[PDB]
Amino acid sequence: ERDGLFCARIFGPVKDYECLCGKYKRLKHRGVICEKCGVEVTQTKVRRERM
Amino acid sequence: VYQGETTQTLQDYLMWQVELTPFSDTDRAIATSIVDAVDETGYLTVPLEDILESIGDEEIDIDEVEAVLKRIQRFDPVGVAAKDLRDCLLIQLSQFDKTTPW
Amino acid sequence: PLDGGRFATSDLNDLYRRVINRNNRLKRLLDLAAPDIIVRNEKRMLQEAVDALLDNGRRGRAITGSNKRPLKSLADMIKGKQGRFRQNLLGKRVDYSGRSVITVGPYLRLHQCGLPKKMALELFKPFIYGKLELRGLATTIKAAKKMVEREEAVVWDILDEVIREHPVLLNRAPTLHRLGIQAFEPVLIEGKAIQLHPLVCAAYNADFDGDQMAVHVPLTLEAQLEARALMMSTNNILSPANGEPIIVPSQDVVLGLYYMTRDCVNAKGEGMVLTGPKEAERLYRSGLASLHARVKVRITEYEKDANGELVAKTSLKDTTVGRAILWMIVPKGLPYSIVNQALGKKAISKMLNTCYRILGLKPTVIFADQIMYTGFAYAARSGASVGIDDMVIPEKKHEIISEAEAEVAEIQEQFQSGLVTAGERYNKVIDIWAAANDRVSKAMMDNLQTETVIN
Amino acid sequence: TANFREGLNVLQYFISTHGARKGLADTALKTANSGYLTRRLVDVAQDLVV
Amino acid sequence: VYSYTEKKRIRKDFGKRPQVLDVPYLLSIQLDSFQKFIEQDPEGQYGLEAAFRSVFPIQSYSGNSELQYVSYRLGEPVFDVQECQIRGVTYSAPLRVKLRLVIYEREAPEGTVKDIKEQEVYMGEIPLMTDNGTFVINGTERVIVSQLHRSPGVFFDSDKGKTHSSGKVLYNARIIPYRGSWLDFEFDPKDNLFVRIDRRRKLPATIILRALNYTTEQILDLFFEKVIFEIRDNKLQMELVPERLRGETASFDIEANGKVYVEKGRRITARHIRQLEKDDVKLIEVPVEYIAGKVVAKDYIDESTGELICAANMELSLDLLAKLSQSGHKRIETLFTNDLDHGPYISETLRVDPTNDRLSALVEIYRMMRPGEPPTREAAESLFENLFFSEDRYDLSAVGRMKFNRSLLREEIEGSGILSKDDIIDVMKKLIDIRNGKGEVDDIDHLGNRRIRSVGEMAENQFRVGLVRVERAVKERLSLGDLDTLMPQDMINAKPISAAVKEFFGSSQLSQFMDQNNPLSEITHKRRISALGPGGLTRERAGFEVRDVHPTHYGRVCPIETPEGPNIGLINSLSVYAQTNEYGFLETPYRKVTDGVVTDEIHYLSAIEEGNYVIAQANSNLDEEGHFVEDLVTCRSKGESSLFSRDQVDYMDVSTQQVVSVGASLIPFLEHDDANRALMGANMQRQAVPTLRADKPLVGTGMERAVAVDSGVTAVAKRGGVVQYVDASRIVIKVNEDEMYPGEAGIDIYNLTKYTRSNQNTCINQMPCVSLGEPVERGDVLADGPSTDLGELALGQNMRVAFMPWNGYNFEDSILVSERVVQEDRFTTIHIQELACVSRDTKLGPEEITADIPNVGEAALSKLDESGIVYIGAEVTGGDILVGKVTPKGETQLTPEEKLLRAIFGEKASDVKDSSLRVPNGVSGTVIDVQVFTRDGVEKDKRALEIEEMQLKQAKKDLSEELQILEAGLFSRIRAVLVAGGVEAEKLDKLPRDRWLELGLTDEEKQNQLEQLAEQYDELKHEFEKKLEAKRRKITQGDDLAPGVLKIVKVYLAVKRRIQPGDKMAGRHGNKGVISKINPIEDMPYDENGTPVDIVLNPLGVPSRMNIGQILETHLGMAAKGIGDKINAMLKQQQEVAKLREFIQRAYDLGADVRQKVDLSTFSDEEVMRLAENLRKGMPIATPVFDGAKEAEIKELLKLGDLPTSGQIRLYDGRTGEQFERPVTVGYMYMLKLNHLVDDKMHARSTGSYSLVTQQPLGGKAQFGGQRFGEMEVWALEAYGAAYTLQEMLTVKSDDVNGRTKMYKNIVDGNHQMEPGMPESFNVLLKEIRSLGINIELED
DNA sequence: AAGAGTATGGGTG
DNA sequence: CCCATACTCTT
Ligand SMILES: [Mg+2]
Ligand SMILES: [Zn+2]
Repeated sequence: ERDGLFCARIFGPVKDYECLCGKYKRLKHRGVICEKCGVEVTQTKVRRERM
Repeated sequence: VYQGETTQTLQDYLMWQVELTPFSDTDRAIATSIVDAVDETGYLTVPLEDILESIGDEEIDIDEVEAVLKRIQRFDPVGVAAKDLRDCLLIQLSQFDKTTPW
Repeated sequence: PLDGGRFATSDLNDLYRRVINRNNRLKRLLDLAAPDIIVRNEKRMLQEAVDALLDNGRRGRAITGSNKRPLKSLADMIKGKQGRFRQNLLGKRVDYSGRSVITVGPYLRLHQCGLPKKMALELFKPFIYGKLELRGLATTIKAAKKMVEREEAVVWDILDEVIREHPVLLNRAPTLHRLGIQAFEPVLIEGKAIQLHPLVCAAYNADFDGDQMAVHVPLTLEAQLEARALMMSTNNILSPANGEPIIVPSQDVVLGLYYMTRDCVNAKGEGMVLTGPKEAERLYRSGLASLHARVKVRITEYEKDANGELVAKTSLKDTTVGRAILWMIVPKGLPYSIVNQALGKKAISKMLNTCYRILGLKPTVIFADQIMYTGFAYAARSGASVGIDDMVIPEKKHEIISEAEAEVAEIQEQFQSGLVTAGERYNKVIDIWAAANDRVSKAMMDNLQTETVIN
Repeated sequence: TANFREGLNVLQYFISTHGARKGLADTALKTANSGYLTRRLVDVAQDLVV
Repeated sequence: VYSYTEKKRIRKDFGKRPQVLDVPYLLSIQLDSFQKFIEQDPEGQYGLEAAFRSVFPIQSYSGNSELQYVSYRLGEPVFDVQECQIRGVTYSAPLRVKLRLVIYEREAPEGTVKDIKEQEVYMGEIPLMTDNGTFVINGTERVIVSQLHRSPGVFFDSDKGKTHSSGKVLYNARIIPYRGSWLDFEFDPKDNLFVRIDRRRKLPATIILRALNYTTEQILDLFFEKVIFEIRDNKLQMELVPERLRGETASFDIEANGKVYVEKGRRITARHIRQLEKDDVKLIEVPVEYIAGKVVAKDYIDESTGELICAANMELSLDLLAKLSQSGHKRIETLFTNDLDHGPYISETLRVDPTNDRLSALVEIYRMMRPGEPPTREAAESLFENLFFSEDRYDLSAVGRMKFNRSLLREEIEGSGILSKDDIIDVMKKLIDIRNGKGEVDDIDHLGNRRIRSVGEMAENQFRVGLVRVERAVKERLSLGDLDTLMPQDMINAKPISAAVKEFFGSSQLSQFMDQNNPLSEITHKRRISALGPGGLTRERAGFEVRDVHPTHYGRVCPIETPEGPNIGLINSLSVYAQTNEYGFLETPYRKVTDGVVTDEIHYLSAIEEGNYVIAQANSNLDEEGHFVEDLVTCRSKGESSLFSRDQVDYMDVSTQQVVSVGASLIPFLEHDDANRALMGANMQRQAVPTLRADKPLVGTGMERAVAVDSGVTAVAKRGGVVQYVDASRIVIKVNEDEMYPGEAGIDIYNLTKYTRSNQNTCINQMPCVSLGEPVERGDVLADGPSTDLGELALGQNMRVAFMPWNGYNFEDSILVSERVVQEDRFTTIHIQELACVSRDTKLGPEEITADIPNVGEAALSKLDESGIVYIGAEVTGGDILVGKVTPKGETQLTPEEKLLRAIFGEKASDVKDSSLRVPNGVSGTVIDVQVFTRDGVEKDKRALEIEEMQLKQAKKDLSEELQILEAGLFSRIRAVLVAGGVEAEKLDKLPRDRWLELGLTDEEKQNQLEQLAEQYDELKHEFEKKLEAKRRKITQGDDLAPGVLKIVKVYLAVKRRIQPGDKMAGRHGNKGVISKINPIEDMPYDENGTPVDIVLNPLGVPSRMNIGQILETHLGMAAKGIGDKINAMLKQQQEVAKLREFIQRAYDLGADVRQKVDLSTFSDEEVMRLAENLRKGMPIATPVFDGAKEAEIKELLKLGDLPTSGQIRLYDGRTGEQFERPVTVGYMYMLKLNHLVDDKMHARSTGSYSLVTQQPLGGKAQFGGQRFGEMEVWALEAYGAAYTLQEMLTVKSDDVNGRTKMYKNIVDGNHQMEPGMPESFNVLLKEIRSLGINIELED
């Protein structure tokens, strides 16, 4: 859920190099913030190190 | 408290095979991009031009990408990272012995 | 995640949910200009929720779940015997490790251990993959993986090649004094049990009635050299606590060496003159002389000189056949008097220590192995058994017991007459019984230790 | 007054059980106390190096 | 006289003391308890009746209506025990309870009966106990262990000067009810009493006294006596008793009635007191300073002033004496106190106590109990009333009341369940009396203070716990007035009661899965006593004294069989003859001695009663009429033993095995073994696994048959008769005519358990031990269970063993085993494993079990039938498919690539994904059984129909047997009637039976009888058709499964484990070991005849362990085998029966005045030959645990078999042929295979899966985990100095995520180097510390 | 008004 | 069970 305890906009993507809604999906879009969902396109391990 | 364990997906297995393959640095980057492009059914989901753009270096031609893709397609399982059904079937048939009846 | 599509919840997530709910309700009440009598209660509950999240149970009563069990907070994860420091940082579970039951390998050398090959195939898997790819047997990593899965005949030769000089670490819990972890060279065996050298058990405090051990594999060159040069069993011979040797024979070895180095008054082949230990061995094997026969043997012994050289002297010694046979195992540089007696545990330990102090380390290892082999062989040859008739009761036990009972009865009658008190009578009865026990023990031991023979 | 070759009667065996169980309980319970002592000894002298 | 089962093979007995009381049924403790819980009771003292009466009637606040309990009832269970085990459901019965709602009119005397409505309601299910003392919960057998807890009552104790550094002891008393609040009284180093309520803040002891409406004068009168000083114009003359002066020294010259008894400075002697008593001294002369420190009792007021002069319990002074002198108060009451006794503890506590009224005490009690809230008079009064004086919040039970009255030396036994003022007063007076050195403290570990609580009482307590909650709900729902329509059914909800009962029977601490290693395991488990559990102790806060052997354990608790480890002394075993009182206290039987004559009277005495008598030992010689041969006998009198005269004996023991338990009574020559090794052997004997073929011990104690029969693992004849049908799976007995009920076909049918999985993944299998046509009687054994041989317990095998060292292969408890042992499958075991596959329902469609998996080849589907389930009898290995299943992957958009895939290959492959059940890696076996459970309403597949048809055939056959018997009898009657008149004989014989009904006769009874017989025949046919239909309906009923579950399929695999090095073996004397080597046959030592041995054991293990029983067992087994060898040699060369019976009679006659008499003259030749055939492998022998065989008898038996008397022979080396130098002890021992198999121990790992949080390898062999490298291993590596080994162990082997990959790649490439990084756990720790609001970070 | 002593609470196994 | 701290009686 958005703004919840597991929100992808705060803590990171739940899949590698993909945003939550699905506009950007590959390595060519690395380091891009999707304007719709607000999720960055990066590795999914950032959820271990973002508070 | 049981925290859960780690599982091996198709991409984890493919990356494990990539790490133990004698690739160069550029070849390993291309292989990383290609494996990232593979979906759960084992097919490539983007054209090779997208991969070449995602590499980010202008010194690399499409033939090197093709060679790396051909090498990756011989990983286990055979036929993975194929462009379409015809390519997958041809790759699978290429590994058969010549004594097959048909 | 559980079967049936239920995610359940964790304690930390529940505490966070409680804090967030209280905070949101307090925000809404504050922005609505609610009466103070309710916002004070809401603030108190928010304080309690934050306290429970940070450290549950420290202040007041702990908040529990549905199982009447208090929830775990951040402090619970940080501290305790189940916290990060003691469970994950000061100790951890590792790869390249195994465990199983231990048996005894009597044929092994001191630096060797017996490893099952089914365990060794799993432990050394990447080494086998590399070796298969190195000699062209496999062209890809998946080919080597499939070959190892199918367990073809060539992978066993590869495994025998990859473990040739690669040490392993054996450990038995609990570890007390750093001798609970040692390094050994593996020997591949059939079965599922680990074979252990009999001379190291005392260091491990191990016995073969259900004990298990763990095995670890060093990976890098530095770790392998540390295992060979620091932790190898042939380096740990002296105790770090007091300096005494720890690889000391016990039980069967001691019994066999003691039995072979004894003398009997009238044994077969007594009173003959032999050219050397080899003639004594030939006589014993041929059945022409007894192992306990008292004979004279020509013995040549070496002594270190002032500058550090060995000088030999030859003379006739009055000894037994078994002592001359045992003399063939002793290395050069030790006196013949070290074996010309009946050898017990203390004598064997002193002999090993003398060899170490005079000659060095490698001769001591060789000597210890030879001692173990000889002791086992002659303990087997003796045929020593245990029977009900070996426990001889002294014939005077009944009369001693009767006299003690008579003394107890007379002192009891004296107490009845009133001549003594309670404590004095109790102490005197105890003393009488102790004296009777000492008399019985002395009689039994005197009867047991001697026998009569015909000259 | 009996040994193990002759054999004990019921009363003597019942008497010996007291000492047997006392020794077994002591052995079972001092293991948890020696470890605390060795832990404290290691903690106090962890960093001493030549 | 011997039974049929025993006469086949008689075991020779060396016991010499006759038996006066037979061993009782070994499972009475469970059966009696549950029967007491369940059975109807006219009185409300036990079971469900007590629970129902203790709550009902339930009355509302208004009082216009109430609910009244009438009676309860238990219905018949739906399924049987076996059916419940097959289906996996609980074996239980429904509870029907009759309630009555009564309504009362308003404005009328008392309550007018407006309307009464009676209804029978359903309360829930109650699990039932089987015939063997177990419960089937969710298809699995379970055992509820009895608890040894602290008895209710009052207990006086003290500390041993440990709390105070002065070494002064402090006393205390405690009142423990069955349910309620604790009440404690205690002393302090200042001789002041204090009262504690439920372990809370300390209070002065007079608060409770003031809370009971007591004035200070009354308190002083209760706890002190009176001394009268009178103003008599002679300096306050006093009325004195001489005994009062004892224990004091004269303050001045003691002269009375013109006689100077004592002088100043002289202590008063006993002679002076006697002289005072003789002279009857009443008046004394004392100075006015004699009341300098004396304490006045009551209150004196001057009538003129009208004001109080001195308060109660105050020390007087000279000025106060002058004040009372001028007022003319010729009566002053002081308190008689001393230093030796009569302490002022009550007065000093009263002075220290702050409150001096009746209302403030309640306020203080309320504040202490409930702080943080303002007090209230009504609240405090209600709290005090409900604390100890309410029947709904405090119950001192019947045993509690009995103990309370016993401890206070009362005369009555019965009483109320709540405390009273007099009870507290008596407790306080007793505590003060203890303080004054006039009594003794109690012993907590005494078995008269510890009580036994069994399953029935616990079930009753849980049922009452549920019932009070239901009562609260009913009272809350009864406030609304709708009595015109409401019914009791809508008022009570059965959910809480059923939930509580299920919780108790499924997840209690004392409810466990039954141990099913062998019959001895089950017997031991069902007779276990625990000090733990709810209301018991904890293994870390127990103490040494509770773990000790107490003198009162004699004959009640086994002093040997206890676990070793944390739970030593807390888990106990019941002794053989032990029972319990009606109050729950252990008692043991004794024989009554009258005038020096021992009789057959048996009295069961408890621990309290036992200590008041002189009880003789069972090792006491007796005459023929029951006279002690000696004059001084050894006896226990008051917790200690000594010699006593013949006329002082009160009781004697009934047996020499009274002290030990069932497990310890199975060890032969136990009196020659040390207690530690006896404990080890008793523990190890109940973890042996059954083998392929059972073998009787050949050296036993005589308890094997009792354990085998009372365990319930065998088939025992319910009635006598003849074996009509025998088969490997069923037995049919034709009952005797004198044991048959009217109007029945007398047959018994026994269906045997074949190859069934146990709770420990072992095999349960029964085999018949009877032949077709032989007679049987009630109680005979028809089929042997696991580890049973002709009705005797058989846990191991007989092995030929030598005691010698063999080349270091038996070093430090190792065992050398011959190859012939392996070749004969003597220690091979069967193990059965279960696997399950569940098909559920998803949102995208339901999962299907099918054989059409699109992505697998034809070879992998060869072993599956048409329904997708593996065949019975298939050999499977790791990775094979057991049940085929597919999961709906869901609809998609069907892009042209997916359309191409569907068109080319198919549509099935594109809609489902494989989710089959497969054999786990490292597992193999044979498929022996498949079970299919289907939800009601779902169509069954062909496999389920086949299973149901097979299940129906058996029931049809069972009914057909009885139907055939009955119809044969009826047609015999028909033929008998028809022959009498119009006889056809041969012509009638030619016609079939059915045609006989058509034939008729005249209008006499010759036709009415035939009509009656035809009607009976039709009725029989209809009855049996109805029975068959009922059985079919029960069989075809659907299964109720979990929500969202469609089907379940269970597969059973069977494997055989052989013996191999690394397996653990043991004997019965605590001699365990591990196999080190399997030796070829020609390497073993052998004797003059060329016979080798099976096992070689190290003699060095005997002398230090002091377990000498094994040597004697070896000698006696050698002798028994010799006798068997003589019998076998006689049988081989066919000889006369006369010689055989002569030799067997000689063998049975051996011994010195043994109590067993066997006479073969009453045996027929066939019986003698059968017995001789059963004795050709050795004659079995029994030696009781303290009445066994002597060495002389063993030597005589050796001489009878022509064997050396020493028990030692000459052996030869198998490898060289040379004779060993000394004789070796060779004989036969009983060996066991323990459930510690090296197949289950060996485990290794290279790499695998890791935890999600810590990123470290998992733990356990099931998870393919790694080994833990703890702090001690780190210390060892630090002491070695191996820094690189430690760093490699810490980073690239556990939780350095990049380092693991780099290390693996380098190892494969042939480069042995590492690049360590930061462990992930340190990052986790940093994040966790930051989440606490603390800034921790790395520098530079 | 200091000073020695006692009841209460925390951390340890 | 052992050590540190707030409250109580004594010189
Ligand atoms: Mg051991
Ligand atoms: Zn997006």
